[PDB]
Amino acid sequence: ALVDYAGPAATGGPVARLTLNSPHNRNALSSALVSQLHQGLRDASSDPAVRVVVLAHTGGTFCAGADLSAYDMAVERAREMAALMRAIVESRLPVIAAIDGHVRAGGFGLVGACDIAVAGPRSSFALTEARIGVAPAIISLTLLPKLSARAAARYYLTGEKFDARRAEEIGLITMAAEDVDAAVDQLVADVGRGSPQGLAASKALTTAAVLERFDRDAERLAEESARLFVSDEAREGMLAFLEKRSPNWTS
Amino acid sequence: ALVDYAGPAATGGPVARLTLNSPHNRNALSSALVSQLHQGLRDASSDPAVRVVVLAHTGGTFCAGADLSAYDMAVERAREMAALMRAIVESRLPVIAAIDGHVRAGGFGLVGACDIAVAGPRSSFALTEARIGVAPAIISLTLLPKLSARAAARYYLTGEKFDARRAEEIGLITMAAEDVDAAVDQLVADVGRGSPQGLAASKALTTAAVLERFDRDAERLAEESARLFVSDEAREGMLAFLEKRSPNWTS
Amino acid sequence: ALVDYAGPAATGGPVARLTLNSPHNRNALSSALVSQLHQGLRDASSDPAVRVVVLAHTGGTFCAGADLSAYDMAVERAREMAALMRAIVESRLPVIAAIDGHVRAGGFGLVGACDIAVAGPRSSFALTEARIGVAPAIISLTLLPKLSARAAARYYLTGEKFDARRAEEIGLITMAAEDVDAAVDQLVADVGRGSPQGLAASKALTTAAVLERFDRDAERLAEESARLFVSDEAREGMLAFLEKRSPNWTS
Repeated sequence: ALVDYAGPAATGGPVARLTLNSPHNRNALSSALVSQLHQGLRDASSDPAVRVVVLAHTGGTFCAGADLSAYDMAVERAREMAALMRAIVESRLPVIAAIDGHVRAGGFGLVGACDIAVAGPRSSFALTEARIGVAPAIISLTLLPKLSARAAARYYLTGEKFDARRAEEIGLITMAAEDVDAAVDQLVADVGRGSPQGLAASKALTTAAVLERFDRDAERLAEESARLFVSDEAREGMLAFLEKRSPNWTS
Repeated sequence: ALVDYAGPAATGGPVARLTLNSPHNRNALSSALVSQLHQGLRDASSDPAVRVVVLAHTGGTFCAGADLSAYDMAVERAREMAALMRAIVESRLPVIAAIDGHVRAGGFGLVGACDIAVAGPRSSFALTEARIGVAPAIISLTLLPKLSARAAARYYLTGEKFDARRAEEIGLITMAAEDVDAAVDQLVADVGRGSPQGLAASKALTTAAVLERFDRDAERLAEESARLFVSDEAREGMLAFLEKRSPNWTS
Repeated sequence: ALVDYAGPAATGGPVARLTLNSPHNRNALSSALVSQLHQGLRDASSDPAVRVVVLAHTGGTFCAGADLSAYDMAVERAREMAALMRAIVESRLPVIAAIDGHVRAGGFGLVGACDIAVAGPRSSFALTEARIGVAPAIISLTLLPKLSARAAARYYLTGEKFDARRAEEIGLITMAAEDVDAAVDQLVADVGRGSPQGLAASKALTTAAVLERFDRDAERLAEESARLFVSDEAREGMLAFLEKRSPNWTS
């Protein structure tokens, strides 16, 4: 449940690299990891020498989503997800995701939150929420303004699995790259040429609409996420996945 | 002026297929057909065994649009168009268009309304509204949030004709397929794996913005659609098409 | 600081061609040029025989942006930019950009404002605003509703330079063409087949959202554009470009 911070003295550039390092649960979104990510962004922003952040990961999974009354707990998990995403969106620093592995559930919210997102040949993406009786409610806050409408409907509904070239095609990421590290380094160079003020303002232009969306919908989507989480359809839906069988609405 | 309903016992899956079957006017949007489509969606939703709907058609035309004071009539046609589209958008069921033939005018509103839309090698699309002195007013309710801005402006203005690969490119449909039936069956399988609640909620996430658009603009767009319909430019515009000549603003 | 007007008697079609003809400052947005562009659109609209406008240019640069208390001046430049873009968006006439050369800064606002934009093999595009301590504030009014979200974030932040095929890919222009004149002539033919009323209304459908954006943000973005312009980071940022060195936040 750890996030590694590496600043300009370590990166050798005007860049902070925050690396998700929780391989035991495949980088799941534990509260500890969340708080450490928050602290990472705080430290990054606090350093006048940093002009960009890279959100990297270890292991073959970028982020698999959350880990585990029930409703209160669920609605707070949703809220913390939202708060984190918002933290990324609100930052004066452009944030670049370096992805080379699987992304599921909340992982999507993280990717959507980053201003730039690059993904490599090992990556995979699947919105199987509906398959377990729920919906990608909270992650919609950063998914819906970046995905083409057709794509969002399609993958939300089909729950099918897709690669990096597809994710680029649909707006989920900025670009598919065979060498993620190289691509991200190039991007870091270019962005790094921007002035702190210029970059903050340029980003804020692009995030104003997103933040408007948070303001209007975040609490609503948290409460729905919880209602769904506690429902019986989701119970059966999760049991079926654990028991490795098919859920009772499908055979 | 008929729509065929085929339920799970007939489809052999958790799917209802509503097939537009009005070849005499090439599947035009008569009031009867409209009411029957409404009833089809009502029956589909009413069946707990149905988790998805396919909107299919017979003949080489998916939908050619409407068939035929004048203003009152026009504004009610517009309103009925809107109501139908809204019925599709509001449904708890994901709706998939299976298209393999021509789409014109209101047909566009139907395609735009579906959550997923697949189109085959026989398909064609043209927004010739401006050519006859009118505009695609009411269909904008589902076209504008799904088409890329450049595409919408372009084809709205040029009235040029395009194919399925292009329609996929611009957001008008989800995917171009050589074998529409196969593609749609695959999609039906995948979506069908979703839970009723999960699918309804996942869809509602994607349609909230659309429905907001209906709330704000539907009546406005109906009244404009009627004003345009009754205007003299549209009269001349329609006469010219009937008389098979060029309209008086073009040679 | 001149714009050439050529009407239907000259064009030989239902088209007015406004050609940016200010090669001494590579078609920069001087107030004179701005007023003449305004007058060009006014004359175009005034001519019942005109159904479309082409915004063309001479020289290898389409538009390089603006030319040159300080704050008052900056905020008025921003406001005039906005007013011009709005003039284009509000017009009853579809406006087509014919681009074959460089586009920078405000040039982007012009391209974004046109309903249709075609660009040739000589074209280049770069948002280096952040590089000089500023942001593409005012041009966001027409850029943000037409660019894919990922693209806008990327190029706003990286300031990297891109070509016509890329600009087409991201929504900045409608289409990349090897022969711009031919492409634009074809488009002009097709649009020209539209009725004046039909075209005005069809366009207004597509611009309603844009104009809403102007209403909400234009003044805000002007004031921010000025605050940025007068800041010290932008001073250093501009000096560095003039002195041909690297700015003090980059080496």
